[PDB]
Amino acid sequence: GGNYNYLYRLFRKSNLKPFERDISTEIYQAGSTPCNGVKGFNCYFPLQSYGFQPTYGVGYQPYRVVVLSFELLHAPATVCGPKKSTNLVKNKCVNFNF
Amino acid sequence: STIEEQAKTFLDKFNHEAEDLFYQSSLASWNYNTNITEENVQNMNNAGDKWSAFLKEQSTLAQMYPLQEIQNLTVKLQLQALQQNGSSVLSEDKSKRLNTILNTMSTIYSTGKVCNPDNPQECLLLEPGLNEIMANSLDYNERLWAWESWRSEVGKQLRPLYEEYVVLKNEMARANHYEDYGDYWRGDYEVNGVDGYDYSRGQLIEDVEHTFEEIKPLYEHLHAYVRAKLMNAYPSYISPIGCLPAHLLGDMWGRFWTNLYSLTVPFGQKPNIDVTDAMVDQAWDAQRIFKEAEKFFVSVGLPNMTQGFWENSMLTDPGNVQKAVCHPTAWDLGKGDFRILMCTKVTMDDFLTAHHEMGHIQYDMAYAAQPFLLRNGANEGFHEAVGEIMSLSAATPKHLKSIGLLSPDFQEDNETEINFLLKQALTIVGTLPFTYMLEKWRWMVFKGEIPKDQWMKKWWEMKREIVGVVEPVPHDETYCDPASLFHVSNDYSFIRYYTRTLYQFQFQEALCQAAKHEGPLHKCDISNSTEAGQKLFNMLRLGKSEPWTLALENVVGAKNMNVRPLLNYFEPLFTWLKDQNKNSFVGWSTDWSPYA
Ligand SMILES: *[C@@H]1O[C@H](CO)[C@@H](O)[C@H](O)[C@H]1NC(C)=O
Repeated sequence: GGNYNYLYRLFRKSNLKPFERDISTEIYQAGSTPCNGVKGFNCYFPLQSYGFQPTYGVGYQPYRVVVLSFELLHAPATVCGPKKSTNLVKNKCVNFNF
Repeated sequence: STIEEQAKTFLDKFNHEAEDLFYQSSLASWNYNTNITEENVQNMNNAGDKWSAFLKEQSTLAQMYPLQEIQNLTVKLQLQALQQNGSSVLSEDKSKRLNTILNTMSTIYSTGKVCNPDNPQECLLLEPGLNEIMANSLDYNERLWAWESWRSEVGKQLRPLYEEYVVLKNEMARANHYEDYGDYWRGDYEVNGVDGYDYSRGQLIEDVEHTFEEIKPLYEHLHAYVRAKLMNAYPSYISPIGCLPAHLLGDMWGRFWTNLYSLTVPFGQKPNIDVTDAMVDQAWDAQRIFKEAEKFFVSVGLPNMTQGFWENSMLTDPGNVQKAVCHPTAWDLGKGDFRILMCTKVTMDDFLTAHHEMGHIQYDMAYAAQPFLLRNGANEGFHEAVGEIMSLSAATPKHLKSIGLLSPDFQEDNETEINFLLKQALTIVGTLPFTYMLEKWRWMVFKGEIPKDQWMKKWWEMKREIVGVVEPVPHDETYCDPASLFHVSNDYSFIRYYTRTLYQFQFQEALCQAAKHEGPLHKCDISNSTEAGQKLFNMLRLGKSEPWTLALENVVGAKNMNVRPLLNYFEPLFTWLKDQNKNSFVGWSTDWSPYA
């Protein structure tokens, strides 16, 4: 029937900073006429709700996006990838990395 | 302060809601078309009423901008598209009267009911029946009686309605910065932007008749041949000096002469190219028909249709009590949703209809990137033209043999080519003079030059002079003959049905030059021609964002509106008719009538 639970900002006075989030619902003032928090002659809502539906075509359907940012601040490292180990052998001159 | 910067914000705010609301309305309409039922009626009601009652505010607020300073051409065009107030320029009572009169004329025209005087218990409708009796029969008395009946019991009540409709519409146009209704009809066909591509309303006015004289001999040869065939069939019913009557054409209003091809067939010995046997024998269902039709589209260069169209859209067999409309339509629901609405059968006619629908889908998806107000063709004569070009290029025997739909050992010769050319001409050129005269009469009656009383006589005399159709029976002034037509009580501009064919062959001609094909234009094919697809798509993707005068430049190199390829198409027919009407004069005198 139409999902409108996902919204996106359409208008803002200034662009977003790298890794910046704006959640304010302040009424945008497109023109020079200020508004007291209501729509008016030149005021529109910055946020718009998508209308995602299963009948929507390619390029309009919702897509779940996750961005993984890796930080290596001077603090000691905490997260590192797995390390695999082989099988041990005995009574044979070999080299090892215990 | 600013007026062009906030215009962008207003346009975005309007478009964001307009797109989804139009999607909802189209979805409801499609659902009711698939589900013809009471439950889906309120769906379209609550979709359309909401769409109108929401677009009314968008139209209302789209006047606070003084549209004489916006530098951006696209923004200016978008804002002008909404700056129009529609029919809201008159008083409330005047608007209500106009709505009531349009409603009553639309209801009246769709209520054809005439009985035979001898048996007043059997009336007939415009449905098959009354139309079928006079369209497929060899008679002169009953066909003329039916022609009178549809034009007498229905043709008398349309005159008082049309008389007030014309004056009210002209008054609305005068209040709407238009001298008459004709220029409002041509308001869309007027671009005043970039230099060298400016188009005025009067340009088409004075160019339609400018290029009309060239097609006169082509129509006259066919008219003379048909009249000679009528001598061969109807004993002394038509004067060779004059011309044939109206109802004997085969159609109620003489639009098409295809139904008269049976009585005017030169060589009926050779059967017409029909692949119904080929498709039935080789087990070609509707899905196979669509699959084989899209092969030509993908070979030309048009992108293949995306997934979802084949699923959501209905294709064939409405089947059970759940009925569906069988009108071939192309649906662009928005958000990347395209659908078809067809009742496909195993028929070459349905083959060409499917090709037309695929062309419509391709052109509709061509301008997808355009904004909501610009997701349309450059003018009104491009969608149907593109749809019919594919049908023209698919009916060629060469393509049918290429797709393995014809016998590879065919022995096609000039006789069958001439027969096919004559049959195609009887459908194409048989309506162009009628279209021209109807549009000219509508332009003149909406211009107010002809008074209220001087309506029928001028129409009849100019039909006799231009088309060459005489009155089988006398008619009085109270008859409103042009009103008894589909696109006269529905407020439809009819000039659009004229230029597109003239575009078609041009495109075809260009496609012919973009085909590397040597031979006749009717056998000219763009199969396996990628350049033909790329050149077309370069303009198709533009949509209505660009002027149509500029749009008609990437396919045909001439901006001038001249009928070059129509005569080139019917050249074998013209040279055969020159050898046909050797002892029979071509033309008519407006002095002979069946009644006098
Ligand atoms: C069509 O409408 C009827 C009600 O008239 C309803 O029962 C049926 O479920 C509908 N079918 C679809 C496919 O929506």
